Amino acid sequence: NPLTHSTPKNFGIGQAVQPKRNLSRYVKWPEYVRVQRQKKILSIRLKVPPTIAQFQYTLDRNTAAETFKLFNKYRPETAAEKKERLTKEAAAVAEGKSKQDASPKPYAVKYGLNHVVALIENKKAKLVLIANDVDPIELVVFLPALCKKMGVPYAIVKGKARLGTLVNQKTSAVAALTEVRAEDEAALAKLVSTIDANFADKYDEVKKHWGGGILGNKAQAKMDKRAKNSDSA
Amino acid sequence: RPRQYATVSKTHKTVSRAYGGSRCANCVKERIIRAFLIEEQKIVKKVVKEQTEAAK
Amino acid sequence: GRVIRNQRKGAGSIFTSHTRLRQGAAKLRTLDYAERHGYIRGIVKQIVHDSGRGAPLAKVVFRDPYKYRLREEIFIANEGVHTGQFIYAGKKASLNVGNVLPLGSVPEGTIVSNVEEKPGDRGALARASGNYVIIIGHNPDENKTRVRLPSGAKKVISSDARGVIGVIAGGGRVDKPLLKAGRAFHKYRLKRNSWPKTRGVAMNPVDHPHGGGNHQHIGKASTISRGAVSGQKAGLIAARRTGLLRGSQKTQ
Amino acid sequence: KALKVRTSATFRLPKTLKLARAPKYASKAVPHYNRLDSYKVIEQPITSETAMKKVEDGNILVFQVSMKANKYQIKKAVKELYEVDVLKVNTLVRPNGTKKAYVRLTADYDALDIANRIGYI
RNA sequence: UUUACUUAUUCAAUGAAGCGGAGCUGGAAUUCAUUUUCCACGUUCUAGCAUUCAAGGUCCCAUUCGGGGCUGAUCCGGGUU
RNA sequence: GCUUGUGACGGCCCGUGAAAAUCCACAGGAAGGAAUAGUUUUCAUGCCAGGUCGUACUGAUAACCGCAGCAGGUCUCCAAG
RNA sequence: GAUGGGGAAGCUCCGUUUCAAAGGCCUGAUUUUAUGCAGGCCACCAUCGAAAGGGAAUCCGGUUAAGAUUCCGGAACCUGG
Repeated sequence: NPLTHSTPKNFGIGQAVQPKRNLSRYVKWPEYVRVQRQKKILSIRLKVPPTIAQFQYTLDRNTAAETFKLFNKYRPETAAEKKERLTKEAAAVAEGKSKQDASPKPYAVKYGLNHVVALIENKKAKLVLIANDVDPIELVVFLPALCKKMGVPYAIVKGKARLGTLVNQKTSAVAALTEVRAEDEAALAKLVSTIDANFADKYDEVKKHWGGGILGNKAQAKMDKRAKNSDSA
Repeated sequence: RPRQYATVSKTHKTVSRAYGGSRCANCVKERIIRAFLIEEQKIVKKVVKEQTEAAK
Repeated sequence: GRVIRNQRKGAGSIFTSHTRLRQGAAKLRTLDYAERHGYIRGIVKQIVHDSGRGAPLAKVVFRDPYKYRLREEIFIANEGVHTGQFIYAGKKASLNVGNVLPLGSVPEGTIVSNVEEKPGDRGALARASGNYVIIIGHNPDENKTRVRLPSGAKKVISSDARGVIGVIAGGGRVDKPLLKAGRAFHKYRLKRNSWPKTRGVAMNPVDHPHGGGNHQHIGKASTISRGAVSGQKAGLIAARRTGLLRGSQKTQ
Repeated sequence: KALKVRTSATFRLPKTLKLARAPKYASKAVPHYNRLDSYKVIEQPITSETAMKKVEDGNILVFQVSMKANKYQIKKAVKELYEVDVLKVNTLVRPNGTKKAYVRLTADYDALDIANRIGYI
């Protein structure tokens, strides 16, 4: 409506040098990026066995939230309160002279792979969380089989980093409750019911099932045009 | 020689048209003529295409 | 014995090509979006001599679709193209001399040159003076195209393989008697050190298998196996026939 | 759940922080003194008869000079020591490996007075 | 023995820019439930020019020297081809 | 006239007879800018500085190589009647 | 002929733009901003290699036992600031 004018650009072939478009699909990424992406792809494409891919069936987010609430109640000690209780115990050994009777029993969460495996073997663990992570997967593939052989409820949860956050490390790869105060036993039992429904009770069919065999979107479309309209329409 | 064009002023290195010390005057004339006439025939192609396509 | 001429050519110290005055490599434009969905227009600016090459070259100038600049390309000139001519390259380009089309888009009987073996190599076949391939059929299923090459061989190429329309210029070159050793000298001092050629029969036995003798003779069959090895391959290699060619060859 | 937008198809190094030097110990204990000061720059006058002729005539002093020295340094040293303004310095390397400087003073100063002040003639 | 798959391996190209699928919009076509499909989906008388997150349109902030988003330039998948 | 440079031309080639640093111009229209003084440091003048190394001589029937002050060999410029 | 990478028991070889996340030019920000930050620009990617190839700019007269387009006198030019 002013003097100002419209000059539309014809961004067709053979005229009007093209505009800046999003080219994230065509960038020459670095080699570590391509390694990890193609590693994801390849592990998806190949027929994975059953004992791997008994992972990939991690725990739902609501159940996981409840689980991590329960565990974050029974977080471990840190250096600050450890030094606090060390002071308390150095005092009590002087005044009370009561060794291993000043501080109460801790009900912390048990972590560490060798520790937790030994606990599972001696049947002292009441609930075991396992990471869908680790890359040296041999560290953790044998744990469902153990928990099943020994009668322990196990759950494959997402995040060794979650486990590390609750247990005051970066990564843990496992976590376990053996002892629990007489206030959360009912919650723990509810969790065990859900978890055994999802993981331990499905263990036979999961042991039978073979994973992977997935195709790319391009190849899947090629299949869905090839095998579709051989007799479809 | 090339680095003397830096010593010398600009009236020595350019004439007062568009494309002064770069193109000949007759070359400039040709490209002006060409520009104007092709930009007219562009309009003509547009309206011919419109009158043809809008027939149906 | 001693290492022979044909052996040490491969080390190629003084047998490298002489490439100073060559204007560049004759390459088709990179196969990109325009050239595989539409056409792109270019201008022939120069038609220029290329040393060590009887065929002339065309300096064609195109626009870059993605950045404001002019990208220049070096085509082999088809016979008939001229300065100030527009060159159209792509899938939807018209059938005119100098244009770069896919061999599926062209029809049968079409005469092309600088034609890709497989898409993207930017020209491999029918590139020397006077040469062309003929298209002699399409197989539109599996997008192939059967063609006659200047040797007489039939080949099957992708329909997406591009080819420039017409015959390459410089034809008639080998009709003229070169007529003197100096002209052969000047020919080859712009190509490589392949000239003059001495005969094995004329040299000593260390220097060649045909060498030696109280007469100039070979002594053994000059036809030598494909399974011979380097130093033993200095005649007619894997010769399935020999002698004056009589009658119809290209038997099929 | 959002993605970056990249107009180029090229990935280059992120220009991360270039942090500076902050050493816990010096690279060497003590700074070296000036390696080429004035008394190292001028070694000896040159009292050949040609040089004395040039003193009398051209207002030119002739000095033996360090091979590591240049014209800037020679001018600076002469002005510093003999309290003299300086025009053109010429230099050569002799066939014995020492440097020879022909220092031309300005018209105000008299190289012969400067020379008999230096002590030689 | 033959055949099929892509991911291993191999070849080639590129400043790893426009792949695959599905859609809007035109044409033919059969339509029998409104489809069943297919082709195109901005440049060809001229040795011209084509560039500065594109003008325009619209919504914000604020319009005070202005700045931002979307659309213009279809969506999804990020498998460079 | 001789030597040399240069120009415009002609002939020859299946031979058509280097590159890069470097300098300029053009296109473009970013940005900035009017008089109570602002832009021009491609006009004129004026100010300062210009480092390092080489530099003598022979260059050949005695200054090089040839065991040597060897009738040998060893690249080029100028060029009188 | 390095680098990146790859070969080779290894001394080392290939290769010089390559299967590499191989950098800088400016702008604003400004009087916390040192040079970061809001931005936009670019793509190529060592180095060596010619006192006869390319190349910023000097001439005269005089002067020494022996130096001179280098010194003296006079008259100029280029580059950088």
